[PDB]
Amino acid sequence: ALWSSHEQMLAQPLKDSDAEVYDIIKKESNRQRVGLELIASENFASRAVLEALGSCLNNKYSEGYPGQRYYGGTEHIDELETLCQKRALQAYGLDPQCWGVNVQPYSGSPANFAVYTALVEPHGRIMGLDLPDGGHLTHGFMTDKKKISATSIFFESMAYKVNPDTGYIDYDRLEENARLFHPKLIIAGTSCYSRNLDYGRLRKIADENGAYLMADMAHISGLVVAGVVPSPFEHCHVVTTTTHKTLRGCRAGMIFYRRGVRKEILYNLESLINSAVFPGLQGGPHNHAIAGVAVALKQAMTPEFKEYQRQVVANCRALSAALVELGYKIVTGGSDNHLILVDLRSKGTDGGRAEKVLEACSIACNKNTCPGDKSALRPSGLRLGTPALTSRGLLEKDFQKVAHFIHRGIELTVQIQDDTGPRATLKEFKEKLAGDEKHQRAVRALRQEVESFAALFPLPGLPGF
Amino acid sequence: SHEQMLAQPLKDSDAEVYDIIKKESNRQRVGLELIASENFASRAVLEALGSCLNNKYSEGYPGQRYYGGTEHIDELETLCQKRALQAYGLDPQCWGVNVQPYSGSPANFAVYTALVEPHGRIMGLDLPDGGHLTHGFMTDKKKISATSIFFESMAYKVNPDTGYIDYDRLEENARLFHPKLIIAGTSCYSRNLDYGRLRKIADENGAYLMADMAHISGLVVAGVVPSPFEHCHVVTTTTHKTLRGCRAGMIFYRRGVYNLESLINSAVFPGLQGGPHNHAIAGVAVALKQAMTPEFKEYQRQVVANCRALSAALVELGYKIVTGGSDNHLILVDLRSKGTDGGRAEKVLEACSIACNKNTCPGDKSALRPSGLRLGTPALTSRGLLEKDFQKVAHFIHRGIELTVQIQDDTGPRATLKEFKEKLAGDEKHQRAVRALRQEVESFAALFPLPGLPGF
Amino acid sequence: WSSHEQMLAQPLKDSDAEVYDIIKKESNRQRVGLELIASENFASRAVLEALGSCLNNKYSEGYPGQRYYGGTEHIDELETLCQKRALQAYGLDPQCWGVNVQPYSGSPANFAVYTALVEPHGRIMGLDLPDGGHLTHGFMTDKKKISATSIFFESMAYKVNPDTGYIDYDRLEENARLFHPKLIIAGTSCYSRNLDYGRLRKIADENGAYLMADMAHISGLVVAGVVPSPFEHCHVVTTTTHKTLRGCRAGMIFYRRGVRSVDPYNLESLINSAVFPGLQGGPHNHAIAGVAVALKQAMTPEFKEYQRQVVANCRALSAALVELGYKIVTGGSDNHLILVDLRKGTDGGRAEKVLEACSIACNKNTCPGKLRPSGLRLGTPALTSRGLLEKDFQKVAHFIHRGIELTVQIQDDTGPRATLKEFKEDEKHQRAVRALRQEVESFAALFPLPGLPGF
Amino acid sequence: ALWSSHEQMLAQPLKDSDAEVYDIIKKESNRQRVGLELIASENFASRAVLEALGSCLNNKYSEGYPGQRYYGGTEHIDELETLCQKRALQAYGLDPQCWGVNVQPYSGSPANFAVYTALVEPHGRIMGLDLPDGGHLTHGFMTDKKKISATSIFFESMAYKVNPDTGYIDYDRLEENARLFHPKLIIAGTSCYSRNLDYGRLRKIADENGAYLMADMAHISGLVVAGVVPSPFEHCHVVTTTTHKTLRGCRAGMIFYRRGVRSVDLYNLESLINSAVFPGLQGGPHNHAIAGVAVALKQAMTPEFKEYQRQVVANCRALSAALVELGYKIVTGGSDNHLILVDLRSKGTDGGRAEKVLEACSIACNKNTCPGDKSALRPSGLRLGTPALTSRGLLEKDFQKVAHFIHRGIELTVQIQDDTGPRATLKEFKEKLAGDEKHQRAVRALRQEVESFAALFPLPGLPGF
Ligand SMILES: Nc1nc2c(c(=O)[nH]1)N(C=O)[C@@H](CNc1ccc(C(=O)N[C@@H](CCC(=O)N[C@@H](CCC(=O)N[C@@H](CCC(=O)O)C(=O)O)C(=O)O)C(=O)O)cc1)CN2
Ligand SMILES: Nc1nc2c(c(=O)[nH]1)N(C=O)[C@@H](CNc1ccc(C(=O)N[C@@H](CCC(=O)N[C@@H](CCC(=O)N[C@@H](CCC(=O)O)C(=O)O)C(=O)O)C(=O)O)cc1)CN2
Ligand SMILES: *[C@H](NCC(=O)O)c1c(COP(=O)(O)O)cnc(C)c1O
Ligand SMILES: *Cc1c(COP(=O)(O)O)cnc(C)c1O
Ligand SMILES: *Cc1c(COP(=O)(O)O)cnc(C)c1O
Repeated sequence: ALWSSHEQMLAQPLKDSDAEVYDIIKKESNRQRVGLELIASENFASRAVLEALGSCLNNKYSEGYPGQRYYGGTEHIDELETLCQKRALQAYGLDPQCWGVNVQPYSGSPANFAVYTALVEPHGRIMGLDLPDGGHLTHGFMTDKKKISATSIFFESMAYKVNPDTGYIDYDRLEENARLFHPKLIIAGTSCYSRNLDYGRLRKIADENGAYLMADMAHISGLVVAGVVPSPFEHCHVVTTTTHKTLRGCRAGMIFYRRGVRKEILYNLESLINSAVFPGLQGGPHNHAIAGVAVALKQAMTPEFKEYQRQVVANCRALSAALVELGYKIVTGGSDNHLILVDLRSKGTDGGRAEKVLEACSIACNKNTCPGDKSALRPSGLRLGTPALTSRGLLEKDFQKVAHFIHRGIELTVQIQDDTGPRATLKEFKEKLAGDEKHQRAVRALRQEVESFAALFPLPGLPGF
Repeated sequence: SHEQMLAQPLKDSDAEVYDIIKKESNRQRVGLELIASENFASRAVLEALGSCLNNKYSEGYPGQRYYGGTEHIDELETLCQKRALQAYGLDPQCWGVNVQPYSGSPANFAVYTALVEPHGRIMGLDLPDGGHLTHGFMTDKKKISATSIFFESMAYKVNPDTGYIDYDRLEENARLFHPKLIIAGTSCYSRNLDYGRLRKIADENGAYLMADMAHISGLVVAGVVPSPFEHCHVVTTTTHKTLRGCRAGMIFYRRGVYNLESLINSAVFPGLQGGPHNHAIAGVAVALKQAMTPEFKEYQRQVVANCRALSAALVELGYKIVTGGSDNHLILVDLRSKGTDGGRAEKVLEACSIACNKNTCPGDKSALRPSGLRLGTPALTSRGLLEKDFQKVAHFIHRGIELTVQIQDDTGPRATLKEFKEKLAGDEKHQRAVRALRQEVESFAALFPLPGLPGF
Repeated sequence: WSSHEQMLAQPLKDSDAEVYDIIKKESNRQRVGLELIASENFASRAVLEALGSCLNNKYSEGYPGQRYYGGTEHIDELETLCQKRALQAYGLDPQCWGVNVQPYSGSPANFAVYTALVEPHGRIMGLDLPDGGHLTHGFMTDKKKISATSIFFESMAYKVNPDTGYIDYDRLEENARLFHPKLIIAGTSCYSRNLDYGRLRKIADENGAYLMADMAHISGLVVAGVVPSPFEHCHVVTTTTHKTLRGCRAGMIFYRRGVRSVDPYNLESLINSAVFPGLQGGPHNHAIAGVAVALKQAMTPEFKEYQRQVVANCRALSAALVELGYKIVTGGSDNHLILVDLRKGTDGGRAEKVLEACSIACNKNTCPGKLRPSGLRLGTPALTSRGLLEKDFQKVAHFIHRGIELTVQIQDDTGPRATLKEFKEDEKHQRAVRALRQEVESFAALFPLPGLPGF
Repeated sequence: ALWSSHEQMLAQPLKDSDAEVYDIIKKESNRQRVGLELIASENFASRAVLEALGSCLNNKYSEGYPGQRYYGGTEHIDELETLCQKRALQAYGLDPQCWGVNVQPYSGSPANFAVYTALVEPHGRIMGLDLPDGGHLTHGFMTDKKKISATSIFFESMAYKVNPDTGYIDYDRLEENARLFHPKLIIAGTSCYSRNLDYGRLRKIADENGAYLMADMAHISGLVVAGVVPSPFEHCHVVTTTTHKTLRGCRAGMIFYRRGVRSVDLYNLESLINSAVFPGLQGGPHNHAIAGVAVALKQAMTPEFKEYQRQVVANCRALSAALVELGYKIVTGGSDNHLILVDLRSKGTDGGRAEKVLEACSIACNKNTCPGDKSALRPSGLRLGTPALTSRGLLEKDFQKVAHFIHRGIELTVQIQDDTGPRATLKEFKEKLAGDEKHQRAVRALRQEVESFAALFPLPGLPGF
């Protein structure tokens, strides 16, 4: 009686099949185009990458690995996953006899948890940079009464902090505490840290306690491939990372691991990690995303990419320099990478407040706590990254105009705080910011300008989509 | 290097990947895709996956985000939840839903974390009886599944003489094990589950009754099988398979009197996941809207019609169908009913371009000799195949099996089936037959449309 | 203040009149009563004499040959001697069996074995409590875990057929395939029958699990060969040193030595390491001494006859209550005890209280499926150590019988909403309680009370 | 067998029922009489106590508690357990409105484990003084590859150390680490520490992390009752202890706990601790031992006992002073209690060697590492306690002659180490002490004068057995 319209329902372009969702995608693209994206974890994926996501690769189930699958008809997915692993090892200049890699993790958090499952039995001890000091949830997060992060729930985690007076990680206190905590694995990775990680030192600390040194290069993965920051692959046993962010691919994760001699006493990391990801934690691999990651890896090895990362770091340096010239304090004085933590205290306000004033001006960036911050209830900083805007073509001069936009945003934030009063609440702040001509007026002007400037730049991706 | 490759198309930026995708699209077109868990996503859905939604981080939930600029992602995730609850005819005052799970397995593990603390006891169908890894799975050594590592799982089996679940033995064993949660869901079970009974057993032990409708999610939306939302406290599911969307998962939960919402939500984040995959959420949304169309409803009826026809055909051809038949989209064929196993069959059928996988089957020689083949109809039905067509498919599979009992008898009974794969290889005689059959199968499958983008 | 040396020497009778009276009042209580609690016995004078030796003063952490303190020469003779006698008493070969005699009690011994062979969260399988299992074999509810074995380990129980009172070895065999136990327990606290160790062994091997026997209740029966030995099939056998072995309170852990499935057993190191530096501290040498003394007495002919008599009495008692129309689970017993199903129209919950008021000691048992104990467990070791024979145990059966008539009596006068109420016996009852108590105590005083004089 | 032989076997005095054993006992008593017992954990139980152990109380099964038993006929055991709890709460000057106590623990280690089980679920975090610094196994013990103490096996333990330069506990580092470890319970108790514990400071640290402060007064329990050292019952939520050692009772343990309002409202320790001991971990109580503990408690409240404890501390002060006058170094310079940790390094040897030379001279005492000691194997010190010998009546003068005996012991230990050859060690040392004349003749001489003097003092007990 039917089955006639059915064929086309599964054939029409998104625009007609569902106007609502399509309308949402179009307003998102406009939003991304006129705004100044400064969130350190954001970037814009190339057309080639996005083009792969929508392929028929979405349809195939390939549980297992090349050579050892559970389904039939994986010949092409096998070339794909294999090809992707080749490029992944290549992109980071790794030798196949000394390194192996898994490309099925669904995202960044899944990769980390998989490595914990494979090498750290349940309740095994894990050590990672404390959250308020730039750490990531997946590195463990708990309070004096509740285990929040799943890494803290299924395992025993204890954090190491950074020196409150330098913003640097306290390798000395980590070394000492590792002897009392007996970690099975130590994490070398940050989410809001503007400096390089002393992997060499961390490696010795691990070896002293027989622990594994796992690096989480999610934020600097792209910087590493381009050689603008030391590689973690020269000290760590395992390296996990997201494939988006500075690597500029689609969302997914990878787990790199050592192979060979640690021929007396060998690395049995491959078997574990692989079994952990499957049949351990994941099910069918998302081949379409694996393709996207593959495409990204190939672009990542081009000189244009190395060029891009070069510029990403230069821009952070210009931004970092301009805000300083304007009197803003930068945690640890500056950066070695794509981001910087601005301690808004030097201006008499917090990132909790600036977060809002700036967002209303189409300048995206998120609040974050600086060393010593009394409460996470009122974070003294703002994290700023350059990958996104640099993928847009902005150069040093441009980022200097950005620093000024951000600056004005902070002044309004302070101007408004003058009214609310010191003891004023955060709810009261948004209230006063939301209901006041003097302010709303300024917000209309700033926003206008910020957007005007953004509109002057291209926006990578499926054309206006 | 003032070059901007951020725009050059895939066909130019990466010919290698481009080829693999082209070769995969042709492979999918000329083959008879019978794997029960596969389907072909619509073009609209795939289109969404490549949108700019890929670029936004929106950790948390609408109303409660950690980032700024989520106005549109909020409208999306919210829209998706509306459609999810709608598709299954659920009342928002009684049901809530989380649409951030990255896949099917992540969704289950999230529910376990939220409702079953570590080491909590879970009960699910034993895998060899059609259960899924994520429902727990272990041995006398390295527990394969993570659900079996961070939790204490004990399985319930199906009657070996009927292929049916032994709800009686589960009821008794639940009194000794004290499960905190019981799973109602299958990966290879041709029948409807007695949710009502499973509900009565959960309550008897204060346990939660979690349904995993991943395999019949599409069947359920179109009302071709009873709904699990009628008895269960929680229902999780993939968004692909019979729902025909992109890969992702969802978690439905009860609201009223009951704080499953808080836990589940906190479990997915900041518990187990990070940034939501908005582009995939969009894809699931698009699929949900198509799932509520009449065209979808008929498609599902057809999917089930085809399964019966196929089942019937293989039966008329003397093949053993576990429990005699099916109420859904799949059937477990008991090999050995022709004198062979799905272990080798999967390999030859595969060489003939007929895709389907072997399956543990009730007890059998577990992993050593899967006395069965699982066959599903969603994928081919999305292609338009009707009963008559599936009748011809049954014959193609049949011939595949005859060519299997063949190479087997021609293979030493010591069965170095780890070379059988090699005896299929090179041996021009079998490779000859493989081609003869493969030819006919591809000619026949090309007669039907391949959903998705163009020849991409 | 200018003394103290006086105090250290003064007899307890002077130093503590309160405790002394308690001891005397407890000794008289034990003398005039009919002790039927299956887990109770009367230690000999020799044993009790050892408990008060100077052995109480030495710390000897570790083992003979490998101590952490100095001056253990004599404690080393002791522990070693005790181990020799322990293996001997059960006719075991040192090349095949080894033993650890430091466990503080029965429950500590089991927990030590679990810790040594079953890492945390390891699965253990044991007889369900209501079916005669012991707490230490795991015990939990739909809601919470009551036993530590159930808290630091994942336990699943196996039940006894509700229609026969017999263990369902079939359902255990099947369930063991789904649960994957790392260790299965062969032992009971209230089961009148012999366990099928051979079958239990065939089931452990099928799952690669260990077969641990808990012979606490029949330890004495085993030494005298009045019941099959668990050392014929089990990898490990734990046990109390009191109960039917008639020693002081303490536990032991026997283990296999040699090769399990060699083809070109290290239970010793593990268990030993588990007891120390694992779970315990300083051994209780004075108690080890008391266990040694009891083991030597356990190998005498006088002990063997005693055990035969213990079983003879149980049969007689069982038979008598049967002829009295009482329900004995599984119809009878192969050992020292029997589970009486008070159905007579009452329960062991209230029975225990009245019989207790009549000076007939025995506790309520959790018969096969209700906080509402349905039966009464009765043991003969204690009274038999007193010299009672069949004829005497026949008169005991009647004393108990009358006790039940006075019980099943107040239950009609009761609520039926019993509870703290029923714990009221009015004089119409107190008078009877006294009439029966007299008759019991007078008969009870016809027999010798082993051990040191109650004064 | 004639039931008269059976009835008599159960009636014969030990001397006749078992010769081997009765003979062992007799040789042990002789040994204890002629030797100088200096091991800090050793003491001599009174006759009254031992007399209680052998009572018929051995026979009764009384699972549960007074008022709520599982067996019938506990009338007298109920007076006993109740009586014992009254005295336990009394001896320490505790008010029943604020404190309760369980007297069924079989020993010291069982009491601690019971408290962990009741208040700290499995894998809960526990913090205790590191073993090498004077901690006890039950407070947790593990290495960088294996959990040894059961406390470390069924729970997550992390230790807090003492300052290597003072021998004092580092309350500052504990405070800091507690914030990263999030302990659920902190242990205030030592096995080899000559100083008082800052319970008030530890209590604040617990409260800062919502943790319970558990004190383990096994070593100073008797000192506390007599008030010669501050009481732990002033700051701790729970106090566990052995009943032997300085309390001079039979082997057993007790668990004291708070009752009433913690600050909430209230304290919920009673139900848990009691449920943990049973049906949790233990079975039938050892009533005969509970009686012994009761008798000891009554003696513990006499003025003779308080007199004894003062003398115990006075003797440690004389002994400590004498060894110092002879040039021996005492960790932390001295002691506030019954023991002292001598750092044999000042003489060029170790407690591993002195342990043996001194034991062969009938002078009992055990080796023990001193702060900083280069990873055990060769522990620098010797622990020395005075309870045992003081219960024997030794006074200041006497303990000065002991110091001299010990001194000579060390010289021999070094005279032979002179033949040793610095590098040649361990198994070789003993081979020389027990293999060449001059020394043996030296040992025979010393030993003799040691035993003679020892035979000049009484020996608490059954007057011979
Ligand atoms: N009912 C049902 N069907 C389903 C699923 C499901 O969850 N349930 N799946 C989900 O949606 C897919 C299958 N997924 C599975 C993935 C892993 C394991 C598993 O048992 N894992 C172990 C042991 C297997 C094992 O090692 N196998 C044998 C033979 C080797 C092997 O690969 N065997 C093949 C061929 C079988 C044969 O002919 O021997 C096999 O399929 O088992 C061994 O001892 O080494 C592992 O090591 O990964 C099982 C099923 C498809 N069909
Ligand atoms: N087969 C057998 N017989 C044996 C033993 C054995 O191990 N096995 N024993 C060894 O050699 C002795 C008995 N020892 C026992 C010790 C504890 C429990 C027990 O069930 N444990 C807890 C449960 C509490 C419990 O879970 N509480 C519930 C209510 C259940 C319950 O029974 N309620 C009341 C009792 C009824 C009443 O008076 O109201 C209660 O206060 O516990 C809760 O509300 O939290 C207890 O305290 O009774 C049973 C027997 C003698 N006979
Ligand atoms: C006992 N002493 C050990 C020592 O160092 O000499 C002890 C105990 C254990 O008691 P036990 O009867 O179980 O052997 C527990 N806790 C402490 C602090 C000490 O000191
Ligand atoms: C396929 C399936 C899953 C898991 O799906 P993935 O996204 O591949 O993890 C979960 N449950 C059931 C019942 C399934 O059939
Ligand atoms: C009595 C008994 C125990 C425990 O003995 P306790 O010394 O009181 O802890 C253990 N197991 C069984 C089978 C028992 O009968």
